[PDB]
Amino acid sequence: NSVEERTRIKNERYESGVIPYAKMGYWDPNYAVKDTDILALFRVSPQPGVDPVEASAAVAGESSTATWTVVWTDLLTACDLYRAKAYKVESVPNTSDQYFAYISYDIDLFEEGSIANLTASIIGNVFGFKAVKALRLEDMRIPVAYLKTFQGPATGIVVERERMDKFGRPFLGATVKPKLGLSGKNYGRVVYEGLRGGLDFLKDDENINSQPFMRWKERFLYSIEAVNRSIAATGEVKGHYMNVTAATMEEMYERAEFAKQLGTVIIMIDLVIGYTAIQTMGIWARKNDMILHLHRAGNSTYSRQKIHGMNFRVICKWMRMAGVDHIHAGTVVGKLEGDPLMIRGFYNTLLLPYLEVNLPQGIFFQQDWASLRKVTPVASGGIHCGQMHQLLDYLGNDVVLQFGGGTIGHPDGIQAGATANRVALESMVIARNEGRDYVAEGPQILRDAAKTCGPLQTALDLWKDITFNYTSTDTADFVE
Amino acid sequence: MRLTQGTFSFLPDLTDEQIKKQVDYAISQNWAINIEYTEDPHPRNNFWELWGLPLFDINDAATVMYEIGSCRQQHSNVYIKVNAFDNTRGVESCVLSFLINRPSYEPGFRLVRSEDISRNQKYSFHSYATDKPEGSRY
Amino acid sequence: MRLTQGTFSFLPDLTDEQIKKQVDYAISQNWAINIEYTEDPHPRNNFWELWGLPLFDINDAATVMYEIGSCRQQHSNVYIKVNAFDNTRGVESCVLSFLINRPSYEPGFRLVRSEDISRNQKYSFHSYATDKPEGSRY
Amino acid sequence: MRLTQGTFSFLPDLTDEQIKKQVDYAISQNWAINIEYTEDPHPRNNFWELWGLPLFDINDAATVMYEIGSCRQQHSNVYIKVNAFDNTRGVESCVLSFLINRPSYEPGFRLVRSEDISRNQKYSFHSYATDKPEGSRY
Ligand SMILES: O=C(O)[C@@](O)(COP(=O)(O)O)[C@H](O)[C@H](O)COP(=O)(O)O
Ligand SMILES: [Mg+2]
Repeated sequence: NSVEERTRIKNERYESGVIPYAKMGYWDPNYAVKDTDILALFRVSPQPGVDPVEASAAVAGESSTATWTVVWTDLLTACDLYRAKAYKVESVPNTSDQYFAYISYDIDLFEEGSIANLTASIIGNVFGFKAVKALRLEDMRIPVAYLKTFQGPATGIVVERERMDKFGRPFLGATVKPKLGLSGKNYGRVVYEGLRGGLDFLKDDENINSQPFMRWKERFLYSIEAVNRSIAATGEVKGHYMNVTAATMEEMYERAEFAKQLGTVIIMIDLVIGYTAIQTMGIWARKNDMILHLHRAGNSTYSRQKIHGMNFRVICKWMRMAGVDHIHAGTVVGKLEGDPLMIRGFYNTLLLPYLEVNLPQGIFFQQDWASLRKVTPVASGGIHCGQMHQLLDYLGNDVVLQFGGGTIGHPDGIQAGATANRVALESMVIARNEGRDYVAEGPQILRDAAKTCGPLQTALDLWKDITFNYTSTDTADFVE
Repeated sequence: MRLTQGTFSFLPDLTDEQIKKQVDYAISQNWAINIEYTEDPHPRNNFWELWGLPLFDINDAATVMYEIGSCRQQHSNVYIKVNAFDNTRGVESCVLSFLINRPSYEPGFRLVRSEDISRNQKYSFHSYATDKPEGSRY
Repeated sequence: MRLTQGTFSFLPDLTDEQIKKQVDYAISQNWAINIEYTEDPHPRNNFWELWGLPLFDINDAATVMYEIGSCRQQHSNVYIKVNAFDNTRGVESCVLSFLINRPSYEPGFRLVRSEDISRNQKYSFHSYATDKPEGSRY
Repeated sequence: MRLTQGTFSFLPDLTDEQIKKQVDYAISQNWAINIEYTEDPHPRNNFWELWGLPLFDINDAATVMYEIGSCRQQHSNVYIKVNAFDNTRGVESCVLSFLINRPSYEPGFRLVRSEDISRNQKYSFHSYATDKPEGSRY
């Protein structure tokens, strides 16, 4: 017996103990969504015996203000406002115990301009909750008022095309191969041959940073020599993605500043550096007139399986906000996962000023991009010029088509490989622009161009029947 | 050497019929079209000379083809390109640019190098054509 | 000296009827009320000791007056204050705080000075009451 | 106040039998044991005074209990603690430290504050016991 016992809360909601999250304010099917709210769509798979609304309310609670037992300290805050609300819970089509949960979060929950803070709430703890055996974040509605606190792309595709003086076609690129083992001088050789032969860009591989077989400075030095040789040889602006990925921010800055000092138009970074280093680089790139390419290293660890993780379209949104200028977004027909309708959703999320709901493409929220600049999608991995009609159709005009093996694997050399890709691209673009059914006629369009291009003839002969036909793991829940 | 600026410069020089089809494409997208020319082939020569004003709200490809011919009478010895512009918000930029005339001989560029700090060098692209004054280059 | 923290400390010590009227006022605004006490009078002693939990959604002033009385009985020799809190968004803070008990004698503070760079000094407020341990101060 | 340094200070002062069981535990792990004492209770007083050398390779708890009694004859008015040390590579540190004697009255600490830059303050923990010289504190 004491003053503590005497002043205990008798109110049923705020007396001590455990009560369901759906009775704590985190379930409200009548909640009126505000235009400033952050919305999230989760695919929720409850454990046996767990109610779908309760699972959804738990996700809402533990990603906003709740814990597992009632706390009086709620009453020191405007708690009715700060609690997130699951406001719609629906069955996912063609599943037994899987649900779409729409959750609203007030704009005041979040730190302005911080991907780390947004993700700390939305994905921090809720994916490990015992009560849901699986959870996937499918989409988010980032309101205009929160988007305005972010830079968006440092450069964006419009300014990128202006810097490169290249309009009305995809960009071309290539990853240098083998992935690891080349010296700085050999790296420069490959870059020179690829650019001089017709490619707009080449790139360091994601895992090429600084290593015993090649330290970073010589690579950057030889690479800019190769670039400038190729510019003088062709009269085109050219670039090589110098990879500044490193262990610490100080090392990344040292590498980015050196690349800047050499006059590169472009650098790259890997997703594995993480969100805070990426945002830091996005700001640096805006300040230093640099195209910032993001390789999505590690993304498929959480993005591959339909029942659990984070769909890549959400990552597209966060990285566009963070300030990258390119991101890898799929090929459909190459060696990596890529359902065509999912990919269409990714490319639209990166490039459009505004998205309408489009359930077949996995676009669950209307998304105003608040005039943030546009991210150039990058199609890379296991593609070849025999697919050029398919690439132009699935992926469109605003993309970098990267052919690593598809350039350097050419039997007549790296220049020949580059020339094949460049001729194939222009042949397909001109046919599309003339109104031709270039998808139906594509193989013949490529054969016709090959009649006056030995390198293309050889590339078609070598690779034309190479396909990567496998069932997709990441697929839509609705069809047109 | 062949200057490979422009969307179609790895393909042979475009015929008037090919050019008209690209103009038709631009018109079908409601893009503004203009014609520019230069005798400085530098990759960062951003401002080629204007041949009149851009043509906005174009119904007829023949109007563009007429001006192409008229520009060629004065400047077919040098570079001429056709650009298309889209003023839709979020684009507000060129969306197509291709070469329609080239000089008979393009000598290309000397890569100039200067020694700088440690192993760093400074680079410059020197156009051989620009060894002579405007009017005497090609 | 008289410690003049609190909203009404330039007026005489409040009577029980004065205190009750402030409590009624706070109840009329739907403010939460709590009671706190201390024997460190430092102006930056932010966290006076809690007398139980705050009273939330209060109907009855007599209930608050009882806890005021109960705290005064256990801590009659030291400072006691009543705070009112407003959890409306954009406030979410104390909106009224006044003293309801004080020691019969407050010796106050020594101003401590240390020499620093050039003419700058560093300052500290030393409470005479804190010359003795807690429980032996007042 | 009660000084709550040591592993078991939220439990009542340990009996000799409880202490012997902790000593038995230490012996069973082949930990070295020592006894230390102090009359400066500061939380960062890292070096309490040594009562002899640590006892290494101990077979018998009674040897430790003897020295505990002997230390108490000289220092039972102040703090005495028992420590156990593990010299296994990667530990090489204390692995258990508990209080076995306390003064009858511990006045505790004054929290001293000084004004610094903007809103920052500098803090010090002043032991009331240390108001008197060693030998006259407790
Ligand atoms: O390491 C590789 O495999 C690549 O360099 C491609 O080499 P090739 O061009 O020789 O296939 C790219 O990093 C992947 O395309 C990344 O995949 P995604 O674009 O899906 O993130
Ligand atoms: Mg790679």
